[PDB]
Amino acid sequence: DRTPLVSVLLEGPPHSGKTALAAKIAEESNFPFIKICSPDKMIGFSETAKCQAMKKIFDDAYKSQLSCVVVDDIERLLDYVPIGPRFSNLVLQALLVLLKKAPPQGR
Amino acid sequence: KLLIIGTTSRKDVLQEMEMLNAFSTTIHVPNIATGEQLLEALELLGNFKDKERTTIAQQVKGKKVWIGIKKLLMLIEMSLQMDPEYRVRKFLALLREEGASP
Ligand SMILES: Nc1ncnc2c1ncn2[C@@H]1O[C@H](COP(=O)(O)OP(=O)(O)OP(=O)(O)O)[C@@H](O)[C@H]1O
Repeated sequence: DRTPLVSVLLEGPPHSGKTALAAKIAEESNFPFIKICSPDKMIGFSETAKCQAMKKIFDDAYKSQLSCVVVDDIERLLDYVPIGPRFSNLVLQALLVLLKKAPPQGR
Repeated sequence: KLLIIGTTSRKDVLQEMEMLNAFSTTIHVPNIATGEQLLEALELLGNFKDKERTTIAQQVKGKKVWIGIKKLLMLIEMSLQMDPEYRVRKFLALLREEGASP
């Protein structure tokens, strides 16, 4: 009850099957609310559209009582590339903020 | 079911961008690298006849080559515009000048 918000990161080399395991864990939770925010549903979106979609999903999660959410392929969610490097600062700031926000009491 | 084929000409750049991981395999397309292959190509195209082919053979059969087919067609076309008795020499000069740099 003292820690309403919890986070965890799955790490590994490529072609290891991280997404499958994450999905399986989420399925076994049996929580009322489950959602997956994959980058392949937002092909061609600019930065603002991505921010808004993520915000909407997280609000919907906030509405319910207890929830679990999955975020996969972070390095693709914010456009990373070794040359440069280059990426979207806006999305990084959005994620850094959202990871430290607690939902309304009792949830 | 879907199949995707992709073409390129600079593998290393794609390697740096971390793109070769996406593809499932790779295939290599080579150039012409021997006198026999060049002579066979000429014969198939049939631009140069027997005596000219023999002359070209004696000139080139004892060396190595580095050229692409699409460039070979253009070289032949450029050569053909000269007079009937100068074509072979100009063709050989162009082939020499192109440079190999394997
Ligand atoms: N023991 C296992 N653990 C996880 N996935 C497994 C296992 N055995 C078979 N699979 C299957 O392997 C696939 C897992 O590949 P997946 O795309 O999830 O990996 P990935 O690390 O996300 O790949 P990429 O790094 O390219 O995004 C799925 O089809 C999954 O069902």
